[PDB]
Amino acid sequence: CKIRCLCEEKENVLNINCENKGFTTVSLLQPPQYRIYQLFLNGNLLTRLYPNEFVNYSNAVTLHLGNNGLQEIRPGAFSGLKTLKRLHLNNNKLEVLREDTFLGLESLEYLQADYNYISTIEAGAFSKLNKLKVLILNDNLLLSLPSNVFRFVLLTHLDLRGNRLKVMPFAGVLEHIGGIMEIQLEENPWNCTCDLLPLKAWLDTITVFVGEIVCETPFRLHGKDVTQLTRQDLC
Amino acid sequence: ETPPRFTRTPVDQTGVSGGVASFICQATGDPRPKIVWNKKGKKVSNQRFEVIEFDDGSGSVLRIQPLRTPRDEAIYECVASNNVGEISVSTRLTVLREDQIPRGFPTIDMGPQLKVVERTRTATMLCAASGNPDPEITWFKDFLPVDTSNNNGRIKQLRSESIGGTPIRGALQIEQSEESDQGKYECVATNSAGTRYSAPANLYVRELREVRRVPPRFSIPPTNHEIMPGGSVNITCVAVGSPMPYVKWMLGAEDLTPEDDMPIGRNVLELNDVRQSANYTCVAMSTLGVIEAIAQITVKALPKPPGTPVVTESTATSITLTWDSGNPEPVSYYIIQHKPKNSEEPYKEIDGIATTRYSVAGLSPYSDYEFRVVAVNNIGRGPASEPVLTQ
Ligand SMILES: *[C@@H]1O[C@H](CO)[C@@H](O)[C@H](O)[C@H]1NC(C)=O
Ligand SMILES: *[C@@H]1O[C@H](CO)[C@@H](O)[C@H](O)[C@H]1NC(C)=O
Ligand SMILES: *[C@@H]1O[C@H](CO)[C@@H](O)[C@H](O)[C@H]1NC(C)=O
Ligand SMILES: *[C@@H]1O[C@H](CO)[C@@H](O)[C@H](O)[C@H]1NC(C)=O
Repeated sequence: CKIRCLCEEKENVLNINCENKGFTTVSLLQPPQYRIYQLFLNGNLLTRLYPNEFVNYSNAVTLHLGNNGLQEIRPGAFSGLKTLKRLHLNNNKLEVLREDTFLGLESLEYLQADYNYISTIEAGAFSKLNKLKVLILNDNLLLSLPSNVFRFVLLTHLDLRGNRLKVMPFAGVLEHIGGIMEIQLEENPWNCTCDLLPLKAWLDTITVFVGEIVCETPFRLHGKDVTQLTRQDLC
Repeated sequence: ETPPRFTRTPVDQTGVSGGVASFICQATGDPRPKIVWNKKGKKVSNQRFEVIEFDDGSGSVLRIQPLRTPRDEAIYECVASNNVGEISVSTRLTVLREDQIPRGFPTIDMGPQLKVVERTRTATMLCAASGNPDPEITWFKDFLPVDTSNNNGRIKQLRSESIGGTPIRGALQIEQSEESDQGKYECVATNSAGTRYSAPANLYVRELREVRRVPPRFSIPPTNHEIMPGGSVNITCVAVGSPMPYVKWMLGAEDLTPEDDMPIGRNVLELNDVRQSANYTCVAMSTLGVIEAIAQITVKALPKPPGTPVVTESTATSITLTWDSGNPEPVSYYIIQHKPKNSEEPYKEIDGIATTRYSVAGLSPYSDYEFRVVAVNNIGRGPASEPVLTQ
């Protein structure tokens, strides 16, 4: 803990702040083994995460990996993170979410991966993550979302703002959603044609929804909030 | 020094087996008092009983979960003490079985849910509870009661107001959320029959996401062109920004790009069979403004025939020529043609005469010659000039 890192005994758990110390590897520091804790690892230059790099963090509640310039997660890196609940992967350089990337977790219910350049998620990526309830993926490169990604989880918060989405189909992607309390689609290149109807329809059936969905395409419907729009305005 | 004095005393509770009961106790005095929880004068010690202190040190909440009956049914006492004095207060816990729950005992119809709020944004935890009589709703966070006594504060509780054929609505409204607001919230419904807890609901605090809006900007501003009459050319225009801007082409006032088919972020104007020069405006517009940038198409005409040369200075083996460009547009340079008068061969050319004067040297003595002037700019080689005869 103390030598190359700063630890604050918080009221409930232990806060370990190894933020911004320019670590390229997690080999150096010995975490506590029986005490529950949180680990801040922002601002540390590691290009990649290696298989089974994390193994002795049996009991870590939250882990921050932002501003690390992460490029890849070799198959099953988080091998030992048995009891991890909250994970951040923000502001890095990740393009693909392999289906076996999150191998280790059974207990995780929070996942933040914003600003990361993700162009294509794979379908089975979030499978075997039953406990997951929060998924944050805003400001990435998502053109389209492989069907049945969300079929095995029932999250309540999904943030897809600032991505590169033009259409979102009911069959597969959407039928699993609907159990959500919050969803965000705010800054996306929505192409408002009849081909965008399912989403629209699904937005009436869904409850507890808040947010704006403005037509990027076409010029006629530019700026118009789809929720305000009608099925005839679209055909 | 002053002896202890209670500012908050616990009240008798009737809970349901498997559920939760909490007792709250707070005291003041000088020095600050400590609090203990007893049963029958012996300090409580049980895996299901936990005591959670207030951060200020004023009190403690004794929480029992899961409730067991008759196990937990009892009188408990809160004792506050310092070296100046001691004070105690008793309270009763009752625990009912689900199969002897009365009609009217509060129910949780809907409970607070996992919620994620951005820092500085408002978070609202919600609860719907019903019962007979219509119950009061209070809130616990991380096992301590929520304080909303101060109506004038950051955390507010809201009314329903009067229900009704459905349950009573309770709202816990947390303005200007901060990391410390993160935690495990439970809503609690209480009436004269007893007390019921909701399932817990976690609140998460995510770092504020700021919508990066950027007014339009000519990523690729159109660059000017000059070409020969008909004459094609592709001029390209590119705009960027958030939101992404529509790009149209204009010829002065008229729109070239039809309105209902108008590209985003990039528009390349295809110009065919160019006839005359033209200023061409390119307009990019977002919801955050309108910018425009012109493209200078011009039609250049390769040189006219130069104005006939004149003999200014003639020597036995040299002949100086002074002419006019014979052009409206700048002439990049001139080429002089020379040959003998009775000669019937291709003209000998002298190149690169950047001025309208040049001394052709190397000529034979007493020999006639015929001279011509050819103009050149960037476009092409203009026709020659009407010849001058001399000796
Ligand atoms: C984890 O601890 C085990 C204990 O022997 C050790 O062998 C291993 O190298 C450690 N790995 C890391 C990444 O700390
Ligand atoms: C928008 O949708 C129409 C038909 O649905 C399609 O022809 C067009 O290419 C789409 N535009 C974009 C930018 O996706
Ligand atoms: C303009 O672009 C079109 C599209 O490919 C091309 O066929 C044409 O040759 C281009 N003309 C010029 C002058 O670049
Ligand atoms: C084009 O605009 C320029 C000024 O930018 C002006 O001097 C010129 O006369 C114009 N020419 C034509 C053909 O519109």
